[PDB]
Amino acid sequence: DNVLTQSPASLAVSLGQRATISCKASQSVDYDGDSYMNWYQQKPGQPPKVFIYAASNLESGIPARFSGSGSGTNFTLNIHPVEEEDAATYYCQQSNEDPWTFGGGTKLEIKRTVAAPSVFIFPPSDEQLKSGTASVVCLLNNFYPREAKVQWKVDNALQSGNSQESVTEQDSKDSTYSLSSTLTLSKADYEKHKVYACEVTHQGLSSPVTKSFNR
Amino acid sequence: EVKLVESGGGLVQPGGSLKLSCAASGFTFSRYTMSWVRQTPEKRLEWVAKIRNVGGITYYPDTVKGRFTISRDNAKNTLYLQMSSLKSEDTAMYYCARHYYGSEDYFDYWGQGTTLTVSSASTKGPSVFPLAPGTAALGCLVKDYFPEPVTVSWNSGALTSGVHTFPAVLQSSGLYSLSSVVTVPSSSLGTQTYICNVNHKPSNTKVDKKV
Ligand SMILES: *[C@@H]1O[C@H](CO)[C@@H](O)[C@H](O)[C@H]1NC(C)=O
Repeated sequence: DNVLTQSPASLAVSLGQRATISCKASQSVDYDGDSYMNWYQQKPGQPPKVFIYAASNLESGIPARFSGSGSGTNFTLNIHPVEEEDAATYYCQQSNEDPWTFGGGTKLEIKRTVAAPSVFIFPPSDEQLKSGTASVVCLLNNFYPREAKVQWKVDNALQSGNSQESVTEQDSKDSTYSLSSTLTLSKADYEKHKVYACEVTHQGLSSPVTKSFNR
Repeated sequence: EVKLVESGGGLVQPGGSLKLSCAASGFTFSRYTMSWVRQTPEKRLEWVAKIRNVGGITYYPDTVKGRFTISRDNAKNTLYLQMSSLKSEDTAMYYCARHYYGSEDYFDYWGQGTTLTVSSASTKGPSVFPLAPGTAALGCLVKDYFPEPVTVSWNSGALTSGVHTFPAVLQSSGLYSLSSVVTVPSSSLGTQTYICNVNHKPSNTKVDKKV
């Protein structure tokens, strides 16, 4: 197979600046004066969409800030100047020989000014506690950059091993993220304690923010 | 308007078989070369099968040759993928894709995908719990389901502003969980009704939960 390797695997670019994504093929995709490398954009929940075909041709309907170059085994996608809506994963794909093959994708993150999370805490519902399990949820809403520290405290004691986090894809309009942290306890354990607290450290916060409730 | 709509995906035991369908509309289907392309949980895209607009000529990668059969019914505008001796590594979202007319050298249209899961694990429907509430936040916890995916809307699709549905997380149990949240004016809490609508097609689960 013609194995395609993309670099970098992820890239962060400031608004208005240039994104450059590379794709290297293990054998040449040139045939009779053209180079059969395509580029697709993919956003979450959608199929990929072709932006560039045969190395350097824009598909109809694509903005002018996208362009493709290269030949043989070496190809580049350029985006300049990047906009918020360009946050996405980009894939190269060769069509010179069967089997058609895809690169592994490059995720493009659009850099923006720091934005602090709005923090919310949710106790477990009565319904769930009936099942013998308590899930306590902490929400960090519409922040940038993605790096954030979320610590759970129970009667002021630090928790470890009993939470999981999930993060949204970057927003196509305002380049922020949101994050959930779920703390999972047994009912018995949950009822042993009074104060449940989520403490959030983030670059946008003048100091750590704690949201809490009493059971 | 060109449209491709995949159907037929589901949960299958290893070694099992399943047939996917793609309904095509808005173009002369018989004139086009068509492929199936899949996307693994790791987000890797893999071309799976191709059928030309001539001779019923079919092509496959060695990973599925002998196990997968692509076919077409031009009179019914339908593309098919029959899969047999299924393996865990076949788990993926399966897309129907149209080749650009003439040179056929790129995919110019795709469907929305249908999900195939190859696993010995049982189907499990989700439990839906409320996350009860300047701005207020509220939501729904969709917990302990298999397999992916689940769909979540609010007030039947009328409420989309401020909605974040988080990517599912795999728990150590092998079951998935996710939350969906929405922010609203804390004054609207008294008057407005908020319902999360959860669909888990593999288990035939449709739930509406008032928060
Ligand atoms: C491939 O292209 C990029 C720029 O287009 C360049 O940095 C790199 O040196 C090229 N590789 C080779 C082997 O020419």
